[PDB]
Amino acid sequence: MDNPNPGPDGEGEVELEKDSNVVLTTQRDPSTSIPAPVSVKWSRWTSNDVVDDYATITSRWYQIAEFVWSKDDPFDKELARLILPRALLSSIEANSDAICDVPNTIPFKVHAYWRGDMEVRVQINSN
Amino acid sequence: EESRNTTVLDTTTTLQSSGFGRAFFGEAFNDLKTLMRRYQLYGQLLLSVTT
Repeated sequence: MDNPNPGPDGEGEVELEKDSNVVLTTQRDPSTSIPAPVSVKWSRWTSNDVVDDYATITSRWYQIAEFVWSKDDPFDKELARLILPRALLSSIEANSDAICDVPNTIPFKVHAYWRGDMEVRVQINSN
Repeated sequence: EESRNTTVLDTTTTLQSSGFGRAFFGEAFNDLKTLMRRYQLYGQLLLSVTT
């Protein structure tokens, strides 16, 4: 135990999280918090239309918020109130282009209704 | 004929049958005989004595 030997490659182990064509890495272990168990599919009850998840495009990661967190921000301070199925679209429209320009959100342009889970990784780059 | 059905041009998939609300509400509403046994207001009158 406790044998530090850094090299040119660095010291620690890097963990991955691969999706369709997006790999984003973290040195640190996540602090996972899961507010509810995983939802059942529920297209049987209210849809006769052709239902398909577009998991090769929708399950990619996409940056929806970046913000400077200075020391000038006080104690009880909001930093981002993200409304997450909206913020995926309003971030793209904040990039001054349409929803159909991004692979993640083209079925929102076409389809009328959506039910699905959402993974969120709030990464920080502090010293 | 009335209920004839020549060419069903179906675009739908299968919809899960609830059993007329049995799956959600704990009671079926298919039989309309048992909805008829809820009491409905039949009449309403003011007692008017003449003689």
